[PDB]
Amino acid sequence: ANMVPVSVEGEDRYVCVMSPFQEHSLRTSDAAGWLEIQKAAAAAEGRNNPIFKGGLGMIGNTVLHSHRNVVRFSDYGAGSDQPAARALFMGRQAAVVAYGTKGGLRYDWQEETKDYGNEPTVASGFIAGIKKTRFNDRDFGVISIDTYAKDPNPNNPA
Amino acid sequence: SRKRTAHDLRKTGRDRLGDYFYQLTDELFFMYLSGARGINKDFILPTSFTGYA
Amino acid sequence: AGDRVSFDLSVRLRGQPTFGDDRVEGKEENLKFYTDEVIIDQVRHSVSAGGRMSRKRTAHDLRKTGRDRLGDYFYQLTDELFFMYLSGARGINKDFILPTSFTGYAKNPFNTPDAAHLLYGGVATSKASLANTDTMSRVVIERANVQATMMQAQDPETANMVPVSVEGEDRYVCVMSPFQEHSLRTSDAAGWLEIQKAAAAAEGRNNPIFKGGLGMIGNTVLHSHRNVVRFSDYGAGSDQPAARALFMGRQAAVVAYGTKGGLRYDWQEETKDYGNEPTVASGFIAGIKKTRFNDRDFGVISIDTYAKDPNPNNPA
Amino acid sequence: YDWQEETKDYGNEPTVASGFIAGIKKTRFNDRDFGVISIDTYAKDPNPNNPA
Amino acid sequence: SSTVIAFGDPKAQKKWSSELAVDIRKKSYFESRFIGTSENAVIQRKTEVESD
Amino acid sequence: ALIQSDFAQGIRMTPVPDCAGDVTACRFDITLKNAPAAGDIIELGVLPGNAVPVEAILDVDDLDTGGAPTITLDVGIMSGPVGKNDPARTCGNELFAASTVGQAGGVVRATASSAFRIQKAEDHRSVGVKVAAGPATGAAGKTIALILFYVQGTS
Amino acid sequence: ALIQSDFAQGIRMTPVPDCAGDVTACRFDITLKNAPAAGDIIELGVLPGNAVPVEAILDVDDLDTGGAPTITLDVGIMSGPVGKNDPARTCGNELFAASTVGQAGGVVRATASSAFRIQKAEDHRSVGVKVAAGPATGAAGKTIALILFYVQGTS
Amino acid sequence: ALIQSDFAQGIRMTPVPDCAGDVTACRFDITLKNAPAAGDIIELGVLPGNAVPVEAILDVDDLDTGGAPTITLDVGIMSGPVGKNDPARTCGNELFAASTVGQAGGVVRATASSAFRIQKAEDHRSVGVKVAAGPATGAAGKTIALILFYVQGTS
Repeated sequence: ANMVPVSVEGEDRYVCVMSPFQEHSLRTSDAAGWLEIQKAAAAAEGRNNPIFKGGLGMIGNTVLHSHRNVVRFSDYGAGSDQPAARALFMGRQAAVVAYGTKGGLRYDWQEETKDYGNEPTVASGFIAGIKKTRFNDRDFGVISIDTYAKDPNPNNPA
Repeated sequence: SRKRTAHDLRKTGRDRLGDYFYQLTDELFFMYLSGARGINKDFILPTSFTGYA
Repeated sequence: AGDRVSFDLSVRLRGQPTFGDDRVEGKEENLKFYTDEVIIDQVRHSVSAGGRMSRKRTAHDLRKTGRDRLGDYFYQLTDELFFMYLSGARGINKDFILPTSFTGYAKNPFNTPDAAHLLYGGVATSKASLANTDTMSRVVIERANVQATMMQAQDPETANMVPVSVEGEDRYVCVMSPFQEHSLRTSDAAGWLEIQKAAAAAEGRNNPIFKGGLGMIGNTVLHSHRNVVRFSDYGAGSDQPAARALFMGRQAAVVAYGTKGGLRYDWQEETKDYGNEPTVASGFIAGIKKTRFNDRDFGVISIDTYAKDPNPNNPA
Repeated sequence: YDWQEETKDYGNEPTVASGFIAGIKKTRFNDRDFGVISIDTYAKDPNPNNPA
Repeated sequence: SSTVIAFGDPKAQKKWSSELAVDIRKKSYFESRFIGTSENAVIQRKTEVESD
Repeated sequence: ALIQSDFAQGIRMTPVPDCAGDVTACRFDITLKNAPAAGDIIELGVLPGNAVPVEAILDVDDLDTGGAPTITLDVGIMSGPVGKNDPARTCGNELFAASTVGQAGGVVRATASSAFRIQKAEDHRSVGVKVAAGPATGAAGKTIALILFYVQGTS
Repeated sequence: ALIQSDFAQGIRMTPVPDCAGDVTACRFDITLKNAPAAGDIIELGVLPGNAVPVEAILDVDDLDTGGAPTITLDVGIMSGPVGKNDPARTCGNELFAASTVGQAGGVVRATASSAFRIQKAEDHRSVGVKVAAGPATGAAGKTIALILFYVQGTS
Repeated sequence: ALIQSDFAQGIRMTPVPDCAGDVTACRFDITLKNAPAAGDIIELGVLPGNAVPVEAILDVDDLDTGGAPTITLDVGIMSGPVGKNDPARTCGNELFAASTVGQAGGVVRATASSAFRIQKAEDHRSVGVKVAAGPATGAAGKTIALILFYVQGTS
């Protein structure tokens, strides 16, 4: 089933999500073409280009974003050592959630005193389920872009 | 254990649960939309995880 | 009354939630707290507008000049103390007042940044691997931004660095040794010249190449200032210069002034030798520490590039 | 005293619990007691019939 | 000599600060923008079991 | 080497008893994705603050495969903070003195006289296995897991 | 002799589970003064009214330092109320019969089938230890301790 | 060339007495970066305005080691200004004519009669160590420490 653009940004654009390792790979390499096009755009409009003032602009008609909690694998590669990531490419019903409590997500706060007033306890939880929509045996609305994203700072303990 | 500290622990506990569930629900979304739990730390759920319902 | 201040950090929760209908009245979190101490001390100095004859063989009164010199001296001393703690070590910086063998202020010692907050220029892994290609470049500050973002995603024990209200809103400030700025704006491998030449193609004479210093790069307001620590023992066989750019964000360091309403310079006056050598001495009561919760510092990433004296005619 | 009442086993056994928050120490400056002299005399109970 | 209270002497008072430093929450991505009840949403929510 | 394992960290939680004398047990298990060496400290689980072990059951798979095995596991309280990773922390022999469980897969319960006399402490001490004898020829990804019953409110 | 522990006198406390089934344990211990002798009864502790043993753990020191030690501890339920000081009170051999522990340090657990079959009664029965055989020769400050697990809502 | 210590450059202040004939001391020291050589003039510290030395204690840490050491120190008062980097300033043998210390680690005291006969001059002057003879092998990082006693009001 063909994907459809989602109207969460602008009007009918695919939304693509990146791990900031891949963001750095785009922003600091001449081989990831983003630098050339954005240098040209900066020449058209200076001190407002994404080179100086933030994250990536649109490449094609796909709004590009970056977020920390994007899955990163450490077993890809011939020797099972090359780090890698899995950038998403979302659109329309990428996944559905059944909240099953009431209109919207409602955390159920509860307070219980363990011992005669000693040790007050605050406990809460939601009752909801998630799944990525899979019709037949193929995904419906997500394209898992799966690149090689190395730690740009080798000093990190990892 | 709360008289040995001027910072009330009940209000901080409530705030920490709020942010913890915020972080957990976002993390769960990104886990399911990507189709795998990687070797990514900073995740509440462990390395070896396969669904939750 | 008290010579120390203790402040607390409340880290996040890291426990696995209990799915299903499994009872959870027993398994409960234990909130973890972190602490750090700022010790106060007294720092005073004395200027000597000395001599009764020495104040007559000169047309200028010397007491007023001594007072003004003391004011300027305390100005630059507090500034360089700030840059010395935010950088974590003393190098060979010669204009600094304090001697090259400096270790502490009030037993709140120098703390070298860990492996997580220590970013090297180019490709490098230790202080003994710098070379001529590890100069500070646009790539390096972008790596600093990536570290400031996914520091937790690599170390699950540190804390997020968050921006400061500089210029407009929410930008990391990156202080720079004035040799690193030259390495950027006078080299093509640094990568700053190409993008700023494009910007100049957009704006004629207001580009940073012609009419000022460095500009923002990825929402990272770059500044340059003299008082940035500059080492001289880096390199494979030592005797290679270096620097420490500071990548600041919120509570980088704490200051505990020991007198009411901020630091108060109290000048004390005493005269020696039956009325000769009038001397003025003053000093503040303060103490400064780089916030180090757990064993991982909290606000600054120390970019540790290689920066050489541009003009070799300087006296060593 | 902070009286606290709690019921156990579906309300079968009502219980009362309370307790103060306090600590007691004899003033011990250096290693010498500040204001107490303890006298270790011989205290033999006069009556023998008293159990133990 | 001269009195020195020195460092680490049980006379040396210490003041604890009341302000809390908090490791702020990671900014969530899948906010209310993406999650919607309509067809045009990256994350759809199904209200078929919220009340049944 | 100090091997942190889930329970010692904040990942998996150990339950407080609540009430007094209520026997409480959790299973502190480790998947040793490495081969035990001559000297190791394996921080299995967290004995929660102000609680004493009443009964300790050591469940362990086969650690040694070579002939005439000599692996000995010493289970004891290791003093320090809850989960600070330093090699300075050292355990003792309280819940177990010198266990034969390492030679072949099996379960041996607490039989030391001093196992049941552990004293209280207001902070979360940790329980640590030290392999006090040579692993010999053997070992792989295996499991060691003690099941200690601790009660709060003891006197 | 009726050397009674702190629990019998009520000085210390014995726990009661709130709900039916919660295994509860308290360490019944006495630091007995003098020496063990033939026929003395040590009243270690009291199991609460509605309660049956679920597992009994007895740990002792060396209650005799001699050649060919022959001390045999017997523990069981006693007849009279908890606090009444009457030598006309007898124990049984229910939890441990001729436990033969005390010649070495040792730790012993319930072995006889009658240990787990104890019947409940509404009043606070008292668990006492009787030294059956002779104490061999010599023991001054060695302690005897018994740990009981009991549930309250058995059927 | 002139190797300046912290005292000459003005980084580290030097003490002056506030009384007539009040003995004042300061540890004029320098840490030697690279190795000493023949003809090296080390400007240790500044002698204050009207003061004259009254006892000088020189201590060095085994400058040359090696074998058959030949090093010999020579300290005195330089004619130049306080801290000018002029390589034409000379050192006289006023205090120590030939210290012969630094051949082996040790401490020597002023012995030549000229040490206590220095005349006052209204301007500051810099006390400078001159290595008269080149050192065998030599060492880097060894410190030169001069302890100078001066009185500020002599006649």
